[PDB]
Amino acid sequence: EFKEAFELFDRVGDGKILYSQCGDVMRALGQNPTNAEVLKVLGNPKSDELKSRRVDFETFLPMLQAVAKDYLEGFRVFDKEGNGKVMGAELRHVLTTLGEKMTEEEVETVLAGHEDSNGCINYEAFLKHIL
Amino acid sequence: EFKEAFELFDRVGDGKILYSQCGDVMRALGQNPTNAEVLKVLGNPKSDELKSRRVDFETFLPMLQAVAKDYLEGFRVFDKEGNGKVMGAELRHVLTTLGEKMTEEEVETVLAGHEDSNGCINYEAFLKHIL
Amino acid sequence: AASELYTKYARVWIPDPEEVWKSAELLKDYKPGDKVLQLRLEEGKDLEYCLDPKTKELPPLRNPDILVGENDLTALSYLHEPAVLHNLKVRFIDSKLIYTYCGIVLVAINPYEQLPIYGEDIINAYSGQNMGDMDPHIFAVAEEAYKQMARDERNQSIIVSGESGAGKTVSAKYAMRYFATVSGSASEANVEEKVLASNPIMESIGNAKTTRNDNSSRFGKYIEIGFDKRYRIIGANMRTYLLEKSRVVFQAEEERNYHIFYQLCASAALPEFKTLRLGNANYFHYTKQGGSPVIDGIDDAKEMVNTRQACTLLGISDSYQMGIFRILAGILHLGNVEFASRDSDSCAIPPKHDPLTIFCDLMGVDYEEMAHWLCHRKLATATETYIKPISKLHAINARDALAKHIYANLFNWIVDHVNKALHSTVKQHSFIGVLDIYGFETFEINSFEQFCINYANEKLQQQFNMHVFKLEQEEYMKEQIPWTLIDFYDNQPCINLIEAKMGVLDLLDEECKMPKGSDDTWAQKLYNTHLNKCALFEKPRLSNKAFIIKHFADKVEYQCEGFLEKNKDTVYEEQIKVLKSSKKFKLLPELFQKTVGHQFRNSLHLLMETLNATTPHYVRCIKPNDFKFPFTFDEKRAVQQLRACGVLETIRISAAGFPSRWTYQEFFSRYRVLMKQKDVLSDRKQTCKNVLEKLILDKDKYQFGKTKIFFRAGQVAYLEKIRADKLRAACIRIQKTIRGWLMRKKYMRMRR
Amino acid sequence: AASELYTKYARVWIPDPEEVWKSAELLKDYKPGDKVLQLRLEEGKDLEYCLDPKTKELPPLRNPDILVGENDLTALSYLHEPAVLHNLKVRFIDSKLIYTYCGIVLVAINPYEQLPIYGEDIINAYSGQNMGDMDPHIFAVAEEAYKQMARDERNQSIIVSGESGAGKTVSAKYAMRYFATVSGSASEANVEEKVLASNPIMESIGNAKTTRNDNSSRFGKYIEIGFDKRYRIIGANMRTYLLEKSRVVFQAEEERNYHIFYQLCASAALPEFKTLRLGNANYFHYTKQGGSPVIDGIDDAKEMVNTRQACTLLGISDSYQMGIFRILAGILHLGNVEFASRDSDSCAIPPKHDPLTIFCDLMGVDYEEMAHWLCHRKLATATETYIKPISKLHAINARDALAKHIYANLFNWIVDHVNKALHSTVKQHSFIGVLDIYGFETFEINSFEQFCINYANEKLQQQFNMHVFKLEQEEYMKEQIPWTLIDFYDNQPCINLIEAKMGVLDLLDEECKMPKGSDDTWAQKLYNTHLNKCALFEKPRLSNKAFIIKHFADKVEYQCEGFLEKNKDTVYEEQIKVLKSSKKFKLLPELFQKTVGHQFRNSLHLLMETLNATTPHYVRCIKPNDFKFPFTFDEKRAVQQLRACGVLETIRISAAGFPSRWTYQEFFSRYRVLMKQKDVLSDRKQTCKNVLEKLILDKDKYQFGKTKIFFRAGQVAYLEKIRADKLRAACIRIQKTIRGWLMRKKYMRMRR
Ligand SMILES: Nc1ncnc2c1ncn2[C@@H]1O[C@H](COP(=O)(O)OP(=O)(O)O)[C@@H](O)[C@H]1O
Ligand SMILES: Nc1ncnc2c1ncn2[C@@H]1O[C@H](COP(=O)(O)OP(=O)(O)O)[C@@H](O)[C@H]1O
Ligand code: BEF
Ligand code: BEF
Ligand SMILES: [Mg+2]
Ligand SMILES: [Mg+2]
Repeated sequence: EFKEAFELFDRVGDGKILYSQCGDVMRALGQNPTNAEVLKVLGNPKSDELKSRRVDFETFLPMLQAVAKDYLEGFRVFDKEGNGKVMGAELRHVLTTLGEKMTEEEVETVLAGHEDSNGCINYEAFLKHIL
Repeated sequence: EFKEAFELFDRVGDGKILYSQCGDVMRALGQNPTNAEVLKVLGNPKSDELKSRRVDFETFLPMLQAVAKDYLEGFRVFDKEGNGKVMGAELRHVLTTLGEKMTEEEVETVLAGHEDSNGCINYEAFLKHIL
Repeated sequence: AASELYTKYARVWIPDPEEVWKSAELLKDYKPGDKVLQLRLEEGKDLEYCLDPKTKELPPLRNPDILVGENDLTALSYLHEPAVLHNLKVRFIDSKLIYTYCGIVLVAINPYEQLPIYGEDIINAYSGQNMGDMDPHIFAVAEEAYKQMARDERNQSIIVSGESGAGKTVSAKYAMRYFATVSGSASEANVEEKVLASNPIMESIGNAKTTRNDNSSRFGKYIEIGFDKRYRIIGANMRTYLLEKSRVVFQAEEERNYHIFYQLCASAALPEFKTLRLGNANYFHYTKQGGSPVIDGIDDAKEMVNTRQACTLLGISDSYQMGIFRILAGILHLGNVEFASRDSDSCAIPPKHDPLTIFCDLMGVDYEEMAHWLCHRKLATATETYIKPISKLHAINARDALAKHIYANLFNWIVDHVNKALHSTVKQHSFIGVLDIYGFETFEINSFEQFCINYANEKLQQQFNMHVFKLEQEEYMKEQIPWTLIDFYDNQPCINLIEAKMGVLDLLDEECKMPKGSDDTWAQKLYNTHLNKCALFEKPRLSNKAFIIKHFADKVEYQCEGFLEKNKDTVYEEQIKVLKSSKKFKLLPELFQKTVGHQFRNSLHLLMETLNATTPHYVRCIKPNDFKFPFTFDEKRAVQQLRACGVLETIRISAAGFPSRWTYQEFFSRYRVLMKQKDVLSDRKQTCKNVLEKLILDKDKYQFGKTKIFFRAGQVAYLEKIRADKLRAACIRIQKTIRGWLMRKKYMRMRR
Repeated sequence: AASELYTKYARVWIPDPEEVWKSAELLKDYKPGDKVLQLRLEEGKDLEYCLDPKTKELPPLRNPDILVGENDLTALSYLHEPAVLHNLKVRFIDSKLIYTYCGIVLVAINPYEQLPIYGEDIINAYSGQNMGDMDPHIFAVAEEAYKQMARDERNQSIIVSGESGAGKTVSAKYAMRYFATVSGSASEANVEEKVLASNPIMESIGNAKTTRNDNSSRFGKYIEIGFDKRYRIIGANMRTYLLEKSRVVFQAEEERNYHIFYQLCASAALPEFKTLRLGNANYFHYTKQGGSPVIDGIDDAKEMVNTRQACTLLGISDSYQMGIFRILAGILHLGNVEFASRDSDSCAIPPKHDPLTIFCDLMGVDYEEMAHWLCHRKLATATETYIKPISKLHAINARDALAKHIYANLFNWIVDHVNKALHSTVKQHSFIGVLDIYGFETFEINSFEQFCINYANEKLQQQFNMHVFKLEQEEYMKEQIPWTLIDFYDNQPCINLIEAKMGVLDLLDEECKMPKGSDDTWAQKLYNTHLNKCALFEKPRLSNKAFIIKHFADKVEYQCEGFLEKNKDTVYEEQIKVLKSSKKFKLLPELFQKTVGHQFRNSLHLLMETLNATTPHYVRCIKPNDFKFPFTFDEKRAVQQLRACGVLETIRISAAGFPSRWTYQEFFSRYRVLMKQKDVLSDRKQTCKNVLEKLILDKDKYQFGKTKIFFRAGQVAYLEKIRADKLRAACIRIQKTIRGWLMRKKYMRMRR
């Protein structure tokens, strides 16, 4: 299963996916690391190496296992009343400006259809959808 | 002069630059249109055509001439005291969130070295630098 | 009403049968003169929405979600009916918040669920705090009245309004509880415990299960809490209004008589009550008619214990209590007295009739005498008197009249004796009065009872409207803006139709003194005097026996049937004389030592005299559903209730006046960007004037005050719109220049 | 002092010789116990900055740029010396704003440029407005004192302080001008015009060009403006202090005598002044010493016209004015009197000496008599009197003593007659007093003059410090937080050293009555009494003729030389008797109808008695550069001046106390995100207490009030930091989950 994934991300033929693609692959296989957590295991390089160096599935397996060793409490922080809802506009703002910033498009993709007519998201059901 | 420019932006060989590159070329030759002004002359297409269709220097010349027929008053709007200065942090915020939004990198490129130690830009000298 | 705000993506509210309003979004700019709007709904995709010409109005704008659900409405962009409904609903359903400030009033929505916000810890939390520093709560209103009493050196009143089941009595009791805690012990006399003990006594004799409320108050109460010069409680005095006497002898399906009758019947087996010869509640005609002897969750026997304990605390001796219970049991036995008809105009009580025998033992009167006057009447022409028999039907109605009269006088005796127990020997320095009375009511069939209630409500509404006006007038006068720009709702024309000479009540009294006067001749008198001559009086199109009054809340059709009889409230004097002459039962004669309409007019006048000399504080209770369901909200019923307590009209007035108020400093700081450098003077106030006159040409839209600019609705929103436009355009000018520069640099790099 | 705020990218202020402080930025987190900080400057790249142990303190944190330059300092994150300096400098240089509020005081920085903010239009703009709704201005202080007078039913004072050239007199005159406009006409008596006309009179006789100020006040003035019961001006009364008598007879290079002498000499050719026999200003010894007869932009002849017009408005007749000018011209001629020495102990005036002849004509006295007593003294042992000749040097000094004495008495006569013209026949209902007096001063050489000034300043500082304390104590008492947590600066030990029994002034008076008493014996008396026995008294290490006092602003070394002679202020009685005996010149004898230190102590006591019974309002003027340059600011001199008026210490105290004050509602609303659901009670106040005790373990850092939490410096900033951390971590958790989901969807798409 892990092999069928690694091969699909090689877009050249050298039996190797790019360094910047390593996070994308771990997430494809069901892991949820932060950008800094993947940048730890991959040497913490500069902008030169991220868009150049390449690694094989043999040298990539000890990274996938390294990352593989609640989420509801994250959402509950932006629930200002404790009432099971968060404002989608506040969630769009913080996801695009705080932490490991996401683009407008990425957030718009995951949030579309989950906002009610008062601008609220019922986050227990949203969390189960994104798991 | 205009011909030497158009050729440099053709990255294929068909004697034609992409549709999305048309704005970039007009600006290279000294014009300052808005994204909507260039999207007017280029048919106002969808995301399909912008990354597909191509045009020649013969069919591109009537667009360059169309666009070719003060800036200080724009800056003076964000000068809250009328004192010849604007706050670089306010300028970063509005340039990346209002109007035709620019990326963090684009704004960081143009603004680097122009902010003093109190976070202010003397905008008459900044404007002459970007002209 | 500013059309420039109706741009693409702008959210509005439009009509909807099921939820009153529903949200919609513009898919295109409104251009002036457009006949429709292009809207997207939640469900059913798109819609072409017709704007009515002549009355050319656009639909109300939605407030941004971020502004919705605050503790008051002071920071809303747009104030209107949909905004108020939406703010209340969101707070109630999404957040389980029942209390919200709306202008000067506290809105209280009945949760039908016990909430943990009324303990002594919360009373202490509200004590010594500013209302603006605390979440809305009934305790905050009580605290503000307590503090205002000392600070203004004026007496205060708390007026609690709402439909039956809305929460008036619960709110009034929490207010009293608050005062008892924070301003306690003027002495060791346990004053506060005694004031509080009046509650269970009054509820036992004045409350009953109706279909709308298991504990409905069938009387209005004003209680004046007295304070000494150190603002400590020293006692209280209570006045009552509009006791529902009819309930003593009649109940509709699912309804009970007054609670005390069921407390008594549930205690029938107590040794001390042996001589009362009580059956259970299904045994008596006067308690069984509803088919509902028990209330879910109420133990009537245990409530009797509480009632007696309260009576003892308020100094009603064991023998006076036994007397009260003898009279109550007597009323029950009286209801079981049966008549046998002899012919169409005469009747008799059967020999050895146990219910009468028991009644006469309990009341200390003679069977023979009572039997006779239950079946005969004494008439009186000018010259002489005589005695006639009466029909079974008339005997039954007269018997019920007696039962009602006994109860009403027992009620008044208890209130009087409660007042004696709560009386201070030293005159109060100040007071806070609490009023808990019937809200505006209308049913399919409205009669004299509803008429009196709605009259009281016009007077109370008038106080409210005038209080709000006086506060508003003071704000305009401080700013030197003409107070003649202020609108207010005038209840006085309705009040005149009801209470002035030749009005409805005066004509009723005049018809009542005519021998041949009837409901039918009275109706014609109403028409002769008022039809086509008072804009607030109408006649139904298919009836000659009803009239319509345009009240503040709605038009109400009243049926004339029974108005004269209810106004007269006749009881056979000979029957009363028998009870009065009781020889060895001390309490009974103590009960019997103008028309109803005239007496009510006088008592209402005395209440208003008291209330008008106080500063009032308003609590508007809302019953959010008709089935006692926990946290369940119906929009139509909510809006109906907000109309019926005057809130929607208050809000309309505020919104249509000058709701936005900015200092010149605030205005200059925010809208300097809209000004040419040439117009900026050293005099900032003069700058704002010069600039605003150019930005908004219609001088109807704002007024220049001493320290502030007052703006009509939508004007600040318009200025915010053109401010954003200015910032957007300036930002785009800078952006295009930077994009040009960036590309010139990239082009030099690829060249090299 | 919260180390957790010193993270990478955090901006601080560190010491710098040229600008007092300079900005720096952390390139790495401070870890507890670190001996240095890693900093990037503006110029010179990086730096290793040593933190002094023992006194382990980190450098002050910079406020975010967005918070800098507001009208007051109430919204700053960090309050300290660098923040105040920076806020004042930015407002002054970047925005040409000279007025700023700093706590309860108005700071006014001298622009040395005319600004268009003082016209009648601006006076009207400040009238009837709240201080908080207007930009800082001297008119706002005057308006607040005017309103407080009526609202508190108390008298007020405006105390204006600062170095010479800072703007005291300009500020005081704008305050008076404000009062004259907004509370005018109590009658047709033109009261306000008369009060204002006192200004040019007092400036002509009491002001002079010094090196620091072309229009320096060489006296202190308290002017009490009187109001009737409708708060209209009815007049005024003026007291003066510390007139610089020495200037009459001496000027340093570039300095002039009092303005009036140059007004007179410039008018020498006027027909009415023929008998004054005046030369130009270079002709007289008493006006020529500075080599500066003219002031740039001042026309002395035109100023004379203005002075005479003012005198006429205040009821000084033409003949009394001519008398004033006769006496002034007499003083000038007296200064040109020359003595020829006969031997080491005798002198004479030459025959037919024109300056004496003219003096004697002007003063109406006999040449023979005046000549004799200018060259002889009358001594007096216990038994008998006798007459001795005096040396030329002693004659010169006695002649100057006479000139000074004449001028000081003429000055007092004019003040008295100004007071008569401004006196109301009806006693004032209330008053506002305006004080314009020398600020704290120290030079390389300090003498008796500086000592008296700095004494006055300790008393005025004490009033200020106690006023601030009383206001603070009231804030703590309202919140039921112990007021013993408040710090204040105590001027009383310095004051005792100066004015108490056995103190500096008492010892000076005692030495002055001893025949053999001298500056040298006095110095030894000071040492005997105070050296090593008062922590505020020191002796210089290389001098036996000087002493040091630790004043509120700095240590000041005073030279003893001349203290006894200045305290005595001796004038030869026989010389005065000649002038007093003038037979046909009415004004002159009117001028002559305790030590200086004793008289000053008494007059200062009387001033403080008046001021202590008012509510004071403070204006702190700052002279931003030493060369009268338009909008030019020097940081070192600015900080020096903020110390010398007590502002830096006030700010230090406030910052080290409890500067952050939040309601429980504000705290709960902001920091709810820091709380576990289990800790949230219905009692929100109790929740905040429980939670705060866990978030900040050190109970020294906050106090729980009745309605508010009080926090020491840095605590809210720390809570803001951990709040941001909480939000960041929660946001990252959501982000990583969404990134995972997005990639799982993309991977399913490429699979298919
Ligand atoms: N604040 C409240 N909390 C819980 N239940 C309430 C509250 N207010 C009203 N109720 C419920 O509604 C019932 C009717 O309220 P009540 O005050 O008797 O109405 P009203 O006097 O307006 O007719 C109460 O007996 C109680 O069951
Ligand atoms: N607000 C001001 N605007 C313009 N010039 C000022 C202002 N304040 C002070 N000055 C200038 O500074 C000079 C000295 O001010 P002044 O009030 O006489 O100082 P002080 O009484 O403190 O010694 C003034 O004569 C004027 O030239
Ligand atoms: F039934 Be509620 F007391 F109006
Ligand atoms: F020279 Be200023 F009057 F102190
Ligand atoms: Mg009730
Ligand atoms: Mg001065």
